[PDB]
Amino acid sequence: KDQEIKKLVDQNFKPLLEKYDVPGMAVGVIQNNKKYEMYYGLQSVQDKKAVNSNTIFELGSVSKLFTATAGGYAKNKGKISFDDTPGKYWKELKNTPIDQVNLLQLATYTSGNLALQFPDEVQTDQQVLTFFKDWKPKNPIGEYRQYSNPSIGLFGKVVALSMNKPFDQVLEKTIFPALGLKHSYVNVPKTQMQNYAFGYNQENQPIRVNPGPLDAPAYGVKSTLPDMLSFIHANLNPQKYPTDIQRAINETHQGRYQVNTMYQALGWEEFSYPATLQTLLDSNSEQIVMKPNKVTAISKEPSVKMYHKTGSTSGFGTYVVFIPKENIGLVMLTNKRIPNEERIKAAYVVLNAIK
Ligand SMILES: *[B@]([O])([C]N1[C]=C([C][N]S(=O)(=O)C2=[C][C]=C([C])[C]=[C]2)N=N1)OP([O])([O])=O
Repeated sequence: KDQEIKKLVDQNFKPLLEKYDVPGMAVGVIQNNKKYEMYYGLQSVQDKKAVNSNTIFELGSVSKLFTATAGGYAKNKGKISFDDTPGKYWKELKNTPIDQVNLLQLATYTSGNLALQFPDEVQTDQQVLTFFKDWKPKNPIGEYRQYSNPSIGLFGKVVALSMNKPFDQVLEKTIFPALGLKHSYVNVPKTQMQNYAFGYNQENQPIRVNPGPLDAPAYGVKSTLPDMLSFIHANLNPQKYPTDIQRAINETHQGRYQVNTMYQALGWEEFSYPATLQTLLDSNSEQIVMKPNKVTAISKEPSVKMYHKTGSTSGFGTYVVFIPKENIGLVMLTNKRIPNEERIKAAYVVLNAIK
């Protein structure tokens, strides 16, 4: 029956390459502790270099899952509390209005006045500090979700301060090794540059992500399909992992609040399983992703849960999804963006057909 996984992935993912003119794709499934890796197309059109198990892709927003894990790790080590405010760690923010927002509210986008992106003019360390010092509340703190790079970027910066190391080193020296990841990076080293895919924009031009303010915690991790399968494996089966990372992983699975059928965990989106296709698609609707939404307390605590997260950079699309009770998960990495709905639907069909 496992002979069907390749066929399902071919039926559901492979057509997206032609449909969206995507040069390269890697799709992985993990089921019952067995990994299946499917590679398509080219990591570099100009070089005619094939996608394979060494290919490094930009994860975009899926990077937020690592930030959340790093936060869970620091919390379980006693380095932070989710009730603390940023000013406890970034001294220059002490006694400023942003110092009334707690770390959980930053991590889960509920400061009430932070948009998807910083302003284009905000670039340097100094401009970032100033942005946060000048910050003033809008909506009541904790009450409205607006998905935000700055919000979780500040979260990540505070996590790093609490661990007395720059955020890149928190991931590369502490979190990635604890997860057993061998080719995951904030900064891809010279010795791996040959493995780094080009991304391709909507005009099919090769592109890679540009440096930006607090980029690393928001959208700055790069990884391979095998490493992302290992990450899903850790999420499905944390028992094998060191206690510290185990608690960190568990921390990311805890739903914090609800927006109808979408529960916001740390980094991860959470849903009741089984979830309808429309539930999973609407989690990435314009309304949820781009606009403020007033949240509620979790009322229905799902007995059986599933989690997902999309990610995009200019030249790359990512989707990761796992379902603990079914012991299954899927990762899709492309070096061109395709609509979220296609990613989510393809994964839905595959995981349902294997279930
Ligand atoms: B995260 O990666 C956060 N995220 C996504 C975006 C949209 N930028 S983009 O989709 O990469 C893009 C770049 C260039 C052009 C012309 C269009 C779109 N900004 N921050 O991803 P999600 O999936 O939204 O959670």
